[PDB]
Amino acid sequence: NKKLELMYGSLLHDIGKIVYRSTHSKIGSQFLNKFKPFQLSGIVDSVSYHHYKELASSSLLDDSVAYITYIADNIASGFDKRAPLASIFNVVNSETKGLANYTYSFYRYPTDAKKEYTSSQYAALVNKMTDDLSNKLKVGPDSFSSLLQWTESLWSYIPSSTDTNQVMDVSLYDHSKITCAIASCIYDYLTEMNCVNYRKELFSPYEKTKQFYQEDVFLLVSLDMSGIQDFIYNISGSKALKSLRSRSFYLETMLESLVDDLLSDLELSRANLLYTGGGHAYLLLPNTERARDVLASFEGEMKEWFIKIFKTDLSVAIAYKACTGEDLMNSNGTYSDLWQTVSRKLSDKKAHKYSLNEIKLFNSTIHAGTQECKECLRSDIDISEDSLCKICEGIIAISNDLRDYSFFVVSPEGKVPLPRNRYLSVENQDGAERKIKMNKETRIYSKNQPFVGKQLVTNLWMCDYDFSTLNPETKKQGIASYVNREVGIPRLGVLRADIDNLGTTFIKGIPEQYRSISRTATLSRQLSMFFKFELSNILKGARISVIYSGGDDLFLIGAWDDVISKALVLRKAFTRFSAGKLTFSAGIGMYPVKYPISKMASETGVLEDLAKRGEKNQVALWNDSKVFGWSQLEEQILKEKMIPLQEALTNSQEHGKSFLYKMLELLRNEDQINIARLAYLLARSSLSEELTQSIFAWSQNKQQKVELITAIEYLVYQIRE
Amino acid sequence: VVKLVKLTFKSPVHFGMKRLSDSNHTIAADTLFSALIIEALQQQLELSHLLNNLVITDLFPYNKTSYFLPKPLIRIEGYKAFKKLTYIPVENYSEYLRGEIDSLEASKIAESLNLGKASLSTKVSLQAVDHNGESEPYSVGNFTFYPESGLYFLAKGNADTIGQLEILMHALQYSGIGGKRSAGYGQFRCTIEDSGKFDSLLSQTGNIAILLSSAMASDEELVDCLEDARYLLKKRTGFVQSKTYADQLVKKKDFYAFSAGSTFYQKFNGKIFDVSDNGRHSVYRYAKAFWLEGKI
Amino acid sequence: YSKIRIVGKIDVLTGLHIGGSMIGAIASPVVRDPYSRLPIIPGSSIKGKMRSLLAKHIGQDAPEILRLFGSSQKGAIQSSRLQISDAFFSKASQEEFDKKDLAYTETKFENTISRLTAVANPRQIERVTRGASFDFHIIYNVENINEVMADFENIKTAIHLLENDYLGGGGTRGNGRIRFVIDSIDTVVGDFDSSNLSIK
Ligand SMILES: Nc1ncnc2c1ncn2[C@@H]1O[C@H](COP(=O)(O)OP(=O)(O)NP(=O)(O)O)[C@@H](O)[C@H]1O
Ligand SMILES: [Mg+2]
Repeated sequence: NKKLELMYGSLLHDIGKIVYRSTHSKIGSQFLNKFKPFQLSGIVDSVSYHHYKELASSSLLDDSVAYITYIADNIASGFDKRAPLASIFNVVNSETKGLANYTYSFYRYPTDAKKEYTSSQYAALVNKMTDDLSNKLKVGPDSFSSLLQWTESLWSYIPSSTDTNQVMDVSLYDHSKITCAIASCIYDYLTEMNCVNYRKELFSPYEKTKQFYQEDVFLLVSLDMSGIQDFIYNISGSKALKSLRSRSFYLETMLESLVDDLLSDLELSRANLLYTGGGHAYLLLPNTERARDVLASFEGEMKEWFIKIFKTDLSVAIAYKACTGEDLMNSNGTYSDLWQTVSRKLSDKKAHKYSLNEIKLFNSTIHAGTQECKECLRSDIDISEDSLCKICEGIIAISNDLRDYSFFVVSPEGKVPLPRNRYLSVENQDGAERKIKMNKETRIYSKNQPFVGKQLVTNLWMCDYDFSTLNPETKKQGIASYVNREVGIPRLGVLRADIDNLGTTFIKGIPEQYRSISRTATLSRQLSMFFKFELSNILKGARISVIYSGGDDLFLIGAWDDVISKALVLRKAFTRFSAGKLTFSAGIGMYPVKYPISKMASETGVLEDLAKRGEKNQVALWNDSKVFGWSQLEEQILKEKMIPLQEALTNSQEHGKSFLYKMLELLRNEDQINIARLAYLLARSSLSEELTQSIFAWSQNKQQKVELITAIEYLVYQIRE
Repeated sequence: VVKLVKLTFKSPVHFGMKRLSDSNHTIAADTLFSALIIEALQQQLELSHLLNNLVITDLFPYNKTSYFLPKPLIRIEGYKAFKKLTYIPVENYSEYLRGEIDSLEASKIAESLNLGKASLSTKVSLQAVDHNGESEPYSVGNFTFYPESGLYFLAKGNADTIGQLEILMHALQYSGIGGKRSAGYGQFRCTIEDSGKFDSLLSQTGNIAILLSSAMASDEELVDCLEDARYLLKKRTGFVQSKTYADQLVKKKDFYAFSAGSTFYQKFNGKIFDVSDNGRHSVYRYAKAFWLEGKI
Repeated sequence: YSKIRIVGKIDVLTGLHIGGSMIGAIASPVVRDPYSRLPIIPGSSIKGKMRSLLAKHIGQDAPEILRLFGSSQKGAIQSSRLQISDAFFSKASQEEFDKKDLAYTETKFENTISRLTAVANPRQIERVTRGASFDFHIIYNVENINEVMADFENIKTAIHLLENDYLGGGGTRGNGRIRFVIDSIDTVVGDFDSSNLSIK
């Protein structure tokens, strides 16, 4: 209908920028008119007249969606063509760390060098867009999600504004998506207000445009899942690892389904979903009475569903706050206050999480329930002979399929329950097509597939790196193939990492002058893509299985040396991608292969908690005594001490592990006399003079003796038979 | 007659959560009341006093310096420090209610809690080994309290009920509380006396009322109490611990009770809830409400 | 209902390694109090060892064993009469070890000569040092007065066996010899008389 044309135009209003850099509206209209499906009047008028000057001279019908697109572009925004895309982290924490100059080259990292996008690259993007629009993409109510995915895949690193005076953090994709969301919200609001003539109250009086900016027409709606971390670890060891890989992903996919259901009830696309983090989903909705009724009905339905399925184990609380165009444009400094109000309402919803009838139904149990499942420990639901609940069995069955296949299907029949009387399952492309054909209105989520072309498919980033699955034999072995080492101690390293002060970074990392929906959405997208896609890129050849990777939390089990090395590499790549600014603290633990997964997870979590304690950006390696900085562990231990010791031990034909263990005993004795005995041992050792002096100096001083002990332990672990 | 009962635990205690491996610092009022009922059954004391005139409070940490109360669920204007914060000393309770406590003070209070150290003992069963089998490992969580720290609870009741409580607690010192009792856990010594500080604190009138025990209102008073209420519906459940209930161990009916520290603008008198179905005797789940008034 | 308190000491005649890490260090550290770090004897270990020894003596499915050490069988739910608390490193022994500056636990180096390659695999097992005394506290529950004499005779037999059979650890290789000293036997709860009752 008209809304579909408006969304297509708003998402493509600045498509003229790409062809112009290879104006923003005069050429975009011609480019879209080149393609017949996009030649619709609603789309081309929206593209051509989204600028104020063109709208002034536009010969419209006073009810065209062009005015809505123009005002949406004005709200979203509120001249070197070769200017690159500046990284969001340039302004993030600019008050403390500083204002960097990192820019994206034409997943990619900001490089900090002076790069200019050549017109040849823009022309290549132009022909890519032409090929996708002319043949692959199409105009349809169900095909707009494909358009959004295509825009995300192409314009993710194209500057929204070529103007070099203002910052270029917001990409073209982010700006277009925010403009589409704002246009959809404003269209719904005007339809609710029976605004037959758009021009009268939108464009023709400038003062009335300002009033519409001051008019409360949008809704910042945050829905948060509570009980996530408990639910993931509410397991018994029997298949804990599988459940650990599944439940988190489950609580991911279910969450996505949630927002889609909401976006299905409001007839809005994924563009209105501002950003989804770990269990949180922030969306921009219209302020229509229908929108609020839909929000209330959705909240009631989802509370009922979660009470029916997970009882009090899991819950979803959704709170909304009305806002004006000024709030989204950060004028008067109310944007941060707007999100504060939204989160305050969310917390108030969390406090009174259940109603009277729901509590009474909770306490009005009929029977004891006799047998109970091992994981969920619930007897109300029917329990199978294997002592596994239906949801628990579905999660366990999902684990392997989600690890192997790539197409999640929200089908009427499937593996694990999902909100609107559907079940999530994991199949391949053919299975997804069959599920679509057998049952209509079945959602398909493609894992790590930026490819556009499937109309009923939404991309869903999820890190599923598992080195054991590369070979069928190693997949059958499981984590036991990681300790299959001909050299080195057979052990499993468990890494659990969390970003330090990420909540504060989203709250107050961005300065007031740079606060906007677009920039925060860009930051959320980059963080999610780093911890879903780039995390998988970093761990490429390592013997590591990523059990889960949320918005900030990461938990992966692999080979101990591989886990430590990839933790260091991940820290380096996080520094590169965040350009300083954000840091993360981790805990690394070494366990036997047959050590229980729950015990490894708990001990590694304790190590990570200790690493967070006091100074952040720290890794707690092995014992609690060995909490070290990232640079300290990477260079001051492995490079400074471990590698020279390895060189000496491999080169010396009269030395071996016995000398290393004697050194270790002397260093760990801590009797103030063993320094002299270590000197005597080194003197008789016939080692390198420089290395001997270095070892003696490290031993004589604290904060370096412990590092030398760590290096020796790492070396002797490495050179095990 | 309000009586503060302090418990110093000679041995580490389980106080397990839904998992045997899981260990909790404290126990709710229902667990302690079930222990008291079991003791009364053993000591052949009448249960009418406990069921009617006895109102107890969730066991709470106390250190060498201060006694700790659960964090009231009130609106606060560094929220993470408050969220991680769980227990507030008695003197700081009024300040927290007024809102004078800030994020740094909240973190300092959370660090001030020196209740004890939580560990996970690893044990085995050799029962199968004799029968041509293999040892079965398991884990028992435990919480070793620091020597000056322990768990205290306030009990309000009639003088006869207070004396019966004294006898029951004297027997429970050797019976023990929590999980894996009679297997090396739960042994404690209790001292019961009148507490001036708590007698003064309880004798307060405030706009808000804070639950000091895991409680749940009756269906008639829930409609009145639930309005404008910030609470935490904690799931209380488990298996029946008795010899005469059934030939085999049977789970109690699942119960959901307002956690300690939940704030209700209108008080409700809790009820002893029967969570026993198709059993030879009744299983009492203590949901009687111990209230502390405060101004916010 | 009567409760009989049995407080005494467990004297480590030979290094006790209950057990339950870093390279070139103790791979089997004894259980310790998580705060005080003092080695302790879990009440589970004492209860299980006594139950196994008494089961061998009686022969567990025996009614005496089930009543003494608890039973959860279908139709047979019996509260354990013997509540054996964890034995803690006694303060007197702690002072004796602080004098002369002796560690509470010794690191015993052992190895493993194989039958195939004759190579030795080394282990460093921690053992509570010989001469250490653990304060053990046990509570007996008088469910039936008529059964008290038989139950205490069974406890005496179990204690005699445990004085002859090692406590938890590799006791067949010497680690875990203990001796029981019964300091007192009192009836903390009830009117029962324990003067005639003797554990040893
Ligand atoms: N699916 C997931 N897998 C792993 N970690 C997750 C997942 N979802 C969220 N998280 C992380 O878990 C933390 C918060 O989870 P959660 O348990 O939902 O706390 P919460 O949102 O405050 N709800 P609650 O704790 O009950 O008040 C954050 O660090 C998230 O990044
Ligand atoms: Mg976090």
